[PDB]
Amino acid sequence: MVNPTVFFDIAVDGEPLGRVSFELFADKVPKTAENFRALSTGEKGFGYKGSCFHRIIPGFMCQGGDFTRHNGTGGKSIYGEKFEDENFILKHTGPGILSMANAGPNTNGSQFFICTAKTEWLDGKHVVFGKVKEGMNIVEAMERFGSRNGKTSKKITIADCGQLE
Ligand SMILES: CCCN(Cc1ccc(N)cc1)C(=O)NCC(=O)OCC
Repeated sequence: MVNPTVFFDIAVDGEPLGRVSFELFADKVPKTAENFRALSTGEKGFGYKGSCFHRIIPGFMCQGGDFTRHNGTGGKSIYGEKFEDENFILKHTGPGILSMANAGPNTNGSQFFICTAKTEWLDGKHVVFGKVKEGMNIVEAMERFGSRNGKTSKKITIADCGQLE
């Protein structure tokens, strides 16, 4: 019944910054929520722990989840390399929205982004599946290490991640 919660412990050039937690909307997008949850716990033997936010654009979003190529060209889901767009019920309404990155229709893997602005033009193209619950202040701190082209000025990593009770 209850939507699961996951956390990321963020580091900046290896130095701890803080925690971001997310509510995953399993009630509306169970398949997509389950992929992110499982990648966050690492229970399939692969996932987000140790990966980086490779693209951060202030006033837009923070993108991560590429644990196979580390640069925005890789990643894989718990269902295989790719899976379908589950639905587009939820919209990109503002800062804190958690949504899947993709390379065309039905190409979800492991890459995701956290919005730092309303990104309405992505509605119906990227599957929204969660939101920041606590630590939007930490997301805003991460965002300051981005740039217009997305290259980060320090290495922004998920030092630890998992599921909260
Ligand atoms: C041709 C670029 C596709 N990629 C990289 C990507 C590669 C594989 C997967 N599974 C997801 C994204 C993208 O990052 N596309 C843009 C995007 O998703 O932005 C969200 C705000």
